[PDB]
Amino acid sequence: ESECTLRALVEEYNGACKEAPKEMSKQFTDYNTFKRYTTSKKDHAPQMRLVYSVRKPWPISMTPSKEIPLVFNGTKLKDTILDLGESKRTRANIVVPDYWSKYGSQTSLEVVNAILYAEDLKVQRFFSTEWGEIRYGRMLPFRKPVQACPTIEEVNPASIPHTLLQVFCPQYTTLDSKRKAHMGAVEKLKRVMEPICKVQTQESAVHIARSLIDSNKKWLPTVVDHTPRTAEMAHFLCSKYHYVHTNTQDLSDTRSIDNLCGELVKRSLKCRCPKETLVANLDKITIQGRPMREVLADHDGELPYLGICRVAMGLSTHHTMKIRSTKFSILNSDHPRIEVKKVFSLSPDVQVTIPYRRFKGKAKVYFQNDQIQGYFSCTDRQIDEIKISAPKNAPLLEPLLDICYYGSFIEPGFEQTFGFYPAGKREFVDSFFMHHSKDHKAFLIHMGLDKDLSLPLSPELNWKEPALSKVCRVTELDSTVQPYTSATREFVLGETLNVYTQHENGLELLICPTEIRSTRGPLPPGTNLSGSEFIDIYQDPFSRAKSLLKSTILHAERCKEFVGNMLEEYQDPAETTVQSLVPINTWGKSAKRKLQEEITSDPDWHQCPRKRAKMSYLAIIAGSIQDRDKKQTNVPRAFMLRGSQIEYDMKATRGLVVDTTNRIIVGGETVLREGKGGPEGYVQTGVFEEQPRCYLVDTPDHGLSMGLSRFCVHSQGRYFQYEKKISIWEETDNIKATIDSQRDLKRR
Amino acid sequence: TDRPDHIDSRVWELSETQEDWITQVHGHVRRVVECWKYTICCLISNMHTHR
Amino acid sequence: LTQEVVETISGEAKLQFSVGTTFRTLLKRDTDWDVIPTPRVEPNVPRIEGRRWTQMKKLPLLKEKEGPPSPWRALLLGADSEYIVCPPGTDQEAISWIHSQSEIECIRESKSTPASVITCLTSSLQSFAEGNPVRSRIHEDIIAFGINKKQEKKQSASSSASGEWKRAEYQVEEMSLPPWVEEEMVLLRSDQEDNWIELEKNAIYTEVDGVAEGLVDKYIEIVGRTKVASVIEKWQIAATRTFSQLHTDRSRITACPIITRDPSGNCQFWGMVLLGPHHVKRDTDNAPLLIAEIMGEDTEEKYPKHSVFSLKVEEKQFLLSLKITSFSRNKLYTFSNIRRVLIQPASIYSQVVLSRAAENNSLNLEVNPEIQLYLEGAQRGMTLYQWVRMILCLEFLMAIYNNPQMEGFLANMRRLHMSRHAMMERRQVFLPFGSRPEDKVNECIINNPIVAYLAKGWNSMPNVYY
Amino acid sequence: MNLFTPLSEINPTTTQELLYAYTGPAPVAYGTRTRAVLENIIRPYQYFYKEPNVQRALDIKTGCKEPEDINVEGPSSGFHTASVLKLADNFFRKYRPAMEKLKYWILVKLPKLKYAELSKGRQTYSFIHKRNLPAPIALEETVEFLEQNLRRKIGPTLLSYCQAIADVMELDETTYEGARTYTIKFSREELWDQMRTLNTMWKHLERGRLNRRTIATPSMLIRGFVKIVEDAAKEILENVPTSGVPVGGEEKLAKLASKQTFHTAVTGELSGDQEKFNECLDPDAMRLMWTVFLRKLGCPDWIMELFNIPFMVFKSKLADMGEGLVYTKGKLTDRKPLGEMPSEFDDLVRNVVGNSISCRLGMFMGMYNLTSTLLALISIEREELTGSHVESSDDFIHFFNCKTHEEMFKQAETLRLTLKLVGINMSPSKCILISPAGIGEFNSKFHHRDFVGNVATELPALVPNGTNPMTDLAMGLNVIKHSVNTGQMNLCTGALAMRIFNHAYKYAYMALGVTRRTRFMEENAITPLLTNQGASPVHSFSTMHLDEVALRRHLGLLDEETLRRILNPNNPVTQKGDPSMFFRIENKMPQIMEDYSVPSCFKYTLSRNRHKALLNKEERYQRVTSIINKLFPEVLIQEASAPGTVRESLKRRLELVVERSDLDEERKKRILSRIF
RNA sequence: GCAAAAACA
RNA sequence: GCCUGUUUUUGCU
RNA sequence: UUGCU
RNA sequence: AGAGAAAUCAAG
Ligand SMILES: *O[C]1[C]([C]OP([O])(=O)OP([O])(=O)OP([O])(=O)O[C][C]2O[C](N3=[C]N([C])C4=C3N=C([N])[N]C4=O)[C]([O])[C]2[O])O[C](N2[C]=NC3=C2N=[C]N=C3[N])[C]1O[C]
Repeated sequence: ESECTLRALVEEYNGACKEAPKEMSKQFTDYNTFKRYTTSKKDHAPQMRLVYSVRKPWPISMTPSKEIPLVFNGTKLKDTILDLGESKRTRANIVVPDYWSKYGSQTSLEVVNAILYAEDLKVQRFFSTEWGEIRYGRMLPFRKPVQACPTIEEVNPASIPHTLLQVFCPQYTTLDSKRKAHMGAVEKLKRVMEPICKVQTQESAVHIARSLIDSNKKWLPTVVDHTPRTAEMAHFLCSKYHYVHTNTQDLSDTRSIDNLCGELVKRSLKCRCPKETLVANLDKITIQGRPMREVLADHDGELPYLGICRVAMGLSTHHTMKIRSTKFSILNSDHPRIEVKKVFSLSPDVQVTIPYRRFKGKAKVYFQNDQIQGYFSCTDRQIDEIKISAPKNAPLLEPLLDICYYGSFIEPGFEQTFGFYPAGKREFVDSFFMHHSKDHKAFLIHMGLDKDLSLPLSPELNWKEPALSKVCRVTELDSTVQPYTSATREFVLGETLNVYTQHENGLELLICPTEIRSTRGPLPPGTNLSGSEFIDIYQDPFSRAKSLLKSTILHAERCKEFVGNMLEEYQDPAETTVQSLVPINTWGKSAKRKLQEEITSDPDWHQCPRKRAKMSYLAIIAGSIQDRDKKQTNVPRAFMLRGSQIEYDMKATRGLVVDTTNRIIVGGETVLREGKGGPEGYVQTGVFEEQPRCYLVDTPDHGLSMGLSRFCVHSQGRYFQYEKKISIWEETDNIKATIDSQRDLKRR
Repeated sequence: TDRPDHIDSRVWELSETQEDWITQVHGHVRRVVECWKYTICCLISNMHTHR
Repeated sequence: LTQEVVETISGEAKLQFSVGTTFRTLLKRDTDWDVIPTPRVEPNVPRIEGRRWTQMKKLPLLKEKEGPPSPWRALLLGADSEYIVCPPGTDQEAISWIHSQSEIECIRESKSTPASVITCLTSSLQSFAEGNPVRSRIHEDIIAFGINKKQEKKQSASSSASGEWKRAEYQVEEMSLPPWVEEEMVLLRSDQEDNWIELEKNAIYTEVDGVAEGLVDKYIEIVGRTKVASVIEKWQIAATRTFSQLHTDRSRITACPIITRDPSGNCQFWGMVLLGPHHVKRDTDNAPLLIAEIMGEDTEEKYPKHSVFSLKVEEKQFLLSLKITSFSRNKLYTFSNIRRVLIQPASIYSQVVLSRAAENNSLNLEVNPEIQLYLEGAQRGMTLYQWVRMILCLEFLMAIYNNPQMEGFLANMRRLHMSRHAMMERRQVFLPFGSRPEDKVNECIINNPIVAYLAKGWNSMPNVYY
Repeated sequence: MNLFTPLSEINPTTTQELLYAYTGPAPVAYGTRTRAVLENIIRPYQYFYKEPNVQRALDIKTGCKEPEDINVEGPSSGFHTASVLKLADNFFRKYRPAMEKLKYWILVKLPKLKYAELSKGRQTYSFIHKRNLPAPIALEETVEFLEQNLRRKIGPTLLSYCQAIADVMELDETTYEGARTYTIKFSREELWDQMRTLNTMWKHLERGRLNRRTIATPSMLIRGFVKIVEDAAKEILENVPTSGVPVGGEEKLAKLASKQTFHTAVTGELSGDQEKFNECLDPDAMRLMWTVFLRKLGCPDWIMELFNIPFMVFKSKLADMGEGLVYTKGKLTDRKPLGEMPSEFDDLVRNVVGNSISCRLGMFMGMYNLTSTLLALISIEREELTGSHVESSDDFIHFFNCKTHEEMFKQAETLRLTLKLVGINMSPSKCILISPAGIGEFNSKFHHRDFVGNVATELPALVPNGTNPMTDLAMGLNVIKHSVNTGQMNLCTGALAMRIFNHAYKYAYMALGVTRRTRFMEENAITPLLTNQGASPVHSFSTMHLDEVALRRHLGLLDEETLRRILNPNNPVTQKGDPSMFFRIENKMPQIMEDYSVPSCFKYTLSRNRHKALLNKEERYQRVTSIINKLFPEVLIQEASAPGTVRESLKRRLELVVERSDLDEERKKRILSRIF
């Protein structure tokens, strides 16, 4: 039972106090130092003694036991005669493990499964990837950091210690640690380690848990666009002389997060100062139960919109400049890529402008596309040298044209007009590519021809192809060239959500919206856009109405603002949602009048959630798309959402909102539970070294559910008594308001 | 980075160029304390209007 | 951070570090500046007249030392090693068979190893005939293992001591390249009946595994049936058997027979190693050994310290080495893992085959291209298989002859190798003012026969590239 | 050599791996180190002047010399003060992000450095016992010395440790009183001598050099001071393009490949070493460079003083001479100190302090690899040099992109002269410049078109260790796997190394031939079923990373009948001598303590044949740490922050956990009754 | 964090 | 006997 | 006691 | 004797 464990702990504490009168009068924090004193575990060289050690008469040291017989068939197993009883004293032959492999006590099968679980994952992962065909090509290595082993979940490092504490020791955690932990990873780890912790010690179990949810990236040479996104099978799938063509989908939610970030960026650019708008929204949107900042910190991807949102939160990004299929990286340059605001006015009064970018000074840019890779050195707009490594007879049209577009070296399409007046940037760039696809003579006239036949580039852009003349200043790559950055880059998020890289003589553009092309994709599961200002992102009318109602009901100030903006035709951040939820009708003025009676009769309405629900219902009907022809009629008790059979009710007796005296449920989820679990959260309110006069809950969970107004939690000998939150606003909103007022007062 | 979790990002950014923390005793702790004072000032002036 | 926060709140603000008065005086004793130096000189970088970089038009010529030819200074014989075929059984049975059917006759006696110690070996045989690898001391052991030799030498030196104290001034004798190195290279490569490399094949699950094991099998069958493999097996067996008997203190004589086994099961007697009274306190100190082993051919200039005996067994004649040596624990442990020397020639072979496969985008696994090499001062073609074969021969020869001279020579030869490789590609090599890259190599060429062999090989090839 | 120079298929660079005599014995040092130590002491004095004048160069303190004093045709010990100032100014003006990172490290990372990091070191000289002791032992004895001499408690931070070291030097006398019983006393001068004392010893088993070299180590009284400087130097070096020391493995190769750009008309590559390094660098130059760095950053005076302590201490370094130069009368070999009879080191007799010798010039040791790297890098920054430089400690590689050959020659000579302006001398015999770039060497890594693999740098690790069969197998397979991934060994070499390691591993555990283990297994019908038991190998080339037991179970080679036996958590073979604690996920009692065994029966321990009292003190520390870990699982994931002393904290935690045991009241009272 | 092993400077 | 720095591979707390 | 091709 | 290479081992 638990009683024996308590006896053991008490006896161990008594022994430590008695055997070590010192070493315990020290501070507890001193454990951070004297835990590092682990001498006497040192041996000279075990590799130079193994052969002799195995062949000693009694090599194996083990604790005394009766399971191993003193003398087995013929042979004597254990040397239990000399000093039996001195801890790890008994000495046994090298054959004792062999004797135990047979003729030994067995164990239940679930224990064996639990012991081998971590290794069985690797075994089936190896015997599950489709083994392709070996291709030999004399690979040119690309040295990059890759993740050592796959993870069950992606958790940012700062959240690793809090996640594990939520799995093994919830009873010694605070609500801040609970909020900083990844609860999906917590649940997965609990399910995984429930059998594992029965056969593994505390430190071992922590080790396997962290190894399951840590990245531990290491530098390895991989092959371009063939990385197995994990070093687990790198020794098998690539050996500098071959690769095994393997097929594997993304198997991740990074694309969905990119879709969400792209929607947020696109909708943020349509308002004043998009940067502050995006930063404010990202601090109020949550995916599952995790805030958007932490999930952005979790997914450090290669995608543009994800990089923009990570930079907006103060994080870094790994995005690189990419033109269609070719990726570019500036090895070094004298000055950043200067923008040119070249105007191609269609008329003296009507003007259309197509800004572009170029190099001012000397620059060197590495490029790669498919198996082709190399670099080019240029001065201003004149190309100086090109080094290329590519398979023989490969077509080098698209990489060279991507280089030309990146540097604006070629000017049938830069500094001048093709012909008929371009419609816009999209059409102009497409015309550039389609014209230069069939006309590559611009490259030839740009860098001339050479009479030397050793140059590998053919005039028709084929690598190492015999011809009459060869393209000058394009040669095979001498030594391996790869982009490396020494100082950690810090990114600047400028207006229009432009992600710049801090170059010495200015700012280097890295990501620029308005030319990022990506179709709309599914949102991440569990996305909760009920924060503010962005609800139309949801395509489903169900969730679109649910988020709006959750915003209105759970916040009295939001309900007041919504009613005020929806009654007097003010600017409401959710006008599109209201228009798309209610069909064309003639109930506007009637609903507005009803709002009038219910605001005049009870001006104190915005504290009863039932009143908030009724007011929100009337306001949503009031600002619907009013029909032009039909006359106004009385507001119906209940109506129907657009393109769905979902019924919305005034009294909330049925349909989307159900408000029973015990609780209010919106969209099948209990938004309000009367009596326990108030709408507003908790604040820490006190740290003490002694038990406060409150109720000590077992864990952060089993708290926040009883709805107590005073409860303490324990953490490293300290007590934290969370009480309640009574302020209607939030610290982030308070700071934002104060800073906005200060900046406005500075400007005014 | 060096920002404590409880300190808001905007407050941390605003406090970088307010005092020369390198020459002060416990410059990081002094900056954190100044951020505490500024956050207290923000919490005192929270959505309160008079005229 | 509670203490720091409370300190900042209170405002006492201790500077977190301060140097006192007397400590500052102690610090400023051996410097012309204060704790924080404030020189009164204007920051400026002057212009210094420097020298001129000179092109290395021709590769340096490594000097060859002059003196008596170097003897075979190694633990075992090498290419001269032979074995005796014995009926299948244990080591004790094989030794009992040999001892009861053997006649020993001295045919060449060396002053370094007196012939009278032969009895020791026979005594050890007797001891190992009845299963006692450890035997009591006999008189001749004192001569064989140098028992109490240090004390006797100290007394003799004290008796003969005269003059005035002077510094050490040690001298290392310089010896020339011996003729037997080329014979060792030519030998040690002849084909053998058995494979002599029997390594358990790894599992095969994927096609990558299949091609890897195919390459390994090809390498094994091109370097297996070679005298190098047999000598490597002999060296590894002897090193392990002698090492396993050295993790203790003994005042008696231990026998460590060198016996291998063929696939047919018959024992192969390469020799025996006798470990004398050893009380090792460190891993680098020497222990006495008496190495008896079978020769194939006797050379006076190659084995001056070996006392050759004629051994008659079942109407068969053999030769016996029986040299006195002192050898260390670390060296024995290193030679216990001498099988690792096969990797480097395998590295060359695998690199050639895989480069050809990548060039043709398909694996052949049977390519034997024509490597161009400077053979006798002229560039001639040569098959890859025998190139790998004597690369293995030379790698083994260097591994057993690794000393500080060899380490320094090989470490400093890499720059010259890179310079030669650069100049064969029409690349010019430029050097600083006082640049003599050959001196750092020449200082390591003293008496090591294989260092001299490598130096001669370097000198033979052309030094000027057009 | 002709066998190592192919001309048709592969280039000589790929045969650089054949110029390695490894798998043979490594040279060792045998006798007295005094000669080597005295040579290292006398070399800095011989290079200060163009002509060798040791006597005139022995009375100088700061090795600053005029530009015309600097020797251009040989090693030059010393620096130019104005050159160092200007070059540090130029290095600070450039690489501003590195200086911002330095400021962040000073503000943030520096105050949180813990002196327990000093425990990470190796054999350290002890000023108490005058002997080399393990780093934890020396750290603990020094901490106790400071505790009982200053009559206060040292904070866990390294700044508090350095302040304690500074304070203890103010006292006239100090006492240790170890009480293993024994009491020793120190004066200010004695403690000063002990702090600035470097114990010297031979470096054994070192490959690649003809002559044995001597290594040194100081006491814990200055290691802490050097630790801050090393951390700051690492922080600066991680953010500068020209550094090569803080990056290693594949990252260093990627950084090198980033600079192998050859586009101009003339593209040369110079690979070389620095001669007489670690003895031509004056620590005063490092003081000046660090002072400039911290002064342009606006740092206060205490930062400057702290950064200057270690170099000032090493300016007064007392290198411990060995046990005496060897002298011979006839065949005798006696051993005498330096001053007894004349030798080639007579001029240094005036510098003998006891059994040690003082050395003002040079640095004699490699405690400032990072700082010496920074000192090398600051000299690079000038308008004349336009190439790309990489410097780790004393191995450098430079890439010149020049229009004309004479411009490249001028740039190379300027590079040499700037290195000489600081106290770093290019080794003329070890510096090779190839005027068409593409072939080069750096840190024993050779490149022609790509960094070629270096076999024989991985063979010394291809030996089983002495832990247990499973650990040995895992370590060998993973070492071979890393070698394959790095590119040192390819498919065939990887598989051959696997087979050789498998054969050695089977032999080492009596799994080949007819042994006692094999006879026992055969006479009892015990089929092997495992690699260490002589069964056929289960690991393939592609299964390097897979565990043996799991793979055999998956392939069916290991039935559940034997799996339930070998993986028994109660087997007597690997049963621990003490009960252990276990978590319980979603259970009423999340803490269960019981007897445990290592699951695999083949993960046993090998018996061993049969600072003394400090070992008992450390055993007491082990006991306290074990009880803390059992009672405080949360510090198992995060740092310890519980208030109060250890005794009171564990008492309160024990009362709390018993209170949450869900047992009845009487159980709880009689349990808390017996707590001491 | 600790222990062992290896490589490089 | 077995320094410092960097990197890497294991296992244990 | 002693068996690596 | 020998191993060995800038000085040691060859036991008490
Ligand atoms: O140095 C080292 C560190 C590093 O690592 P990372 O990555 O950072 O992670 P982490 O751990 O989290 O960090 P920190 O925070 O600093 O720490 C924490 C804490 O807790 C402990 N631990 C941890 N872990 C993991 C562990 C522990 N313990 C035991 N017994 N086991 C385990 O596992 C520590 O100590 C602290 O206090 O970190 C650390 N580490 C890492 N790893 C490890 C460690 N330690 C120990 N062990 C291990 N295994 C170190 O420092 C401290």
